[PDB]
Amino acid sequence: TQIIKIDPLNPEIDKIKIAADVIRNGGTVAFPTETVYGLGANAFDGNACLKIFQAKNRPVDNPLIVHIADFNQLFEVAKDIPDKVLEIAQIVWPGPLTFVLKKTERVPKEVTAGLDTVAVRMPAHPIALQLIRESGVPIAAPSANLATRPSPTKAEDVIVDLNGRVDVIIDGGHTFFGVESTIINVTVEPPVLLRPGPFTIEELKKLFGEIVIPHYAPNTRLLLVENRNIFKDVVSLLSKKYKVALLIPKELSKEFEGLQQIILGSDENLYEVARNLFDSFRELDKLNVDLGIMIGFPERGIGFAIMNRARKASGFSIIKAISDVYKYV
Ligand SMILES: Nc1ncnc2c1ncn2[C@@H]1O[C@H](COP(=O)(O)OP(=O)(O)NP(=O)(O)O)[C@@H](O)[C@H]1O
Ligand SMILES: C[C@@H](O)[C@H](N)C(=O)O
Repeated sequence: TQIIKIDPLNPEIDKIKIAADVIRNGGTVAFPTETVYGLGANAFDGNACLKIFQAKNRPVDNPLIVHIADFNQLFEVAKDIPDKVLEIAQIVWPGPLTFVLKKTERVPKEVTAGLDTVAVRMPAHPIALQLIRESGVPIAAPSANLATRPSPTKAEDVIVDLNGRVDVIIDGGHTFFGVESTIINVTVEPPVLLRPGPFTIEELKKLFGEIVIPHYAPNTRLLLVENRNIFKDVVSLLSKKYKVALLIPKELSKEFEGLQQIILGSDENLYEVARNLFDSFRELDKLNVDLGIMIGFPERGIGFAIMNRARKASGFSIIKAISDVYKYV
């Protein structure tokens, strides 16, 4: 694997070209975006895309998001797009919002998992956009991690997971949001939120008033305490019988000195928490503890995506009442 360091905000186009040549040659390139790093291949090349599944050891029926750098490309991969969706795509892209649309015959089965639809987004990251532009083709690209590990948000995460398994890894620093793009299905009416992300429910509702609102997790047991009023008592109860690691905001650090802590960021900035979430899950597994205990966060804005990933990462081991401790431990 060639690891190429490229400045994320002013990328050296010559370095981008090295990676684009690999994409055009049917190879795989891991690269940063504003959400998480993605592992990409030419979206029109089914055989190249199968290499993404092989590298991640991913079940072949879990479809891939296609990344485009301009609107001409949107029409190469999707069709029968509603006028309103097109107008909105033009104001939200490049950005962390993925649309599920009807696919064209140029999108291979390897990308869509046989579905009649294709998920597409335009990444708000200079390296991703330039990689796509120089490759001259849309790039299919799920998160760049091994199958059960948390989505990567920094180059080192990708290296640890995929070094030796992919052709190129672009080391472009830490990703901006740290959580995967919001996914909305607009082939159905009203549209449906398939995955919360950096593009908020609050904003989607202003654009799609009718929208309907319905594992990458650590291996160490992880409990999520959604009720902040019982957090201290839950920690006291559990730390008596277990070696614990607390995933918490810096504002609660002093309250728990003596116990292993994984600081997520500040309560006053949920984007900080979102940015450090997946790497905090990785840290949990590096530590040698019996269980991680994460505190809940507000669901305003990106808080909703934070909680969605946390619930899943905890295998839905949620503590809302102190007596719930009986259920999951
Ligand atoms: N045509 C589709 N219809 C419905 N959902 C789709 C479709 N295409 C892609 N998706 C979804 O997109 C998800 C993949 O997101 P993507 O970020 O490309 O890869 P990932 O690594 O699976 N994401 P994540 O699990 O958070 O790392 C799939 O697991 C589906 O949830
Ligand atoms: C790689 C990154 O773009 C991922 N596919 C997402 O949609 O967040």
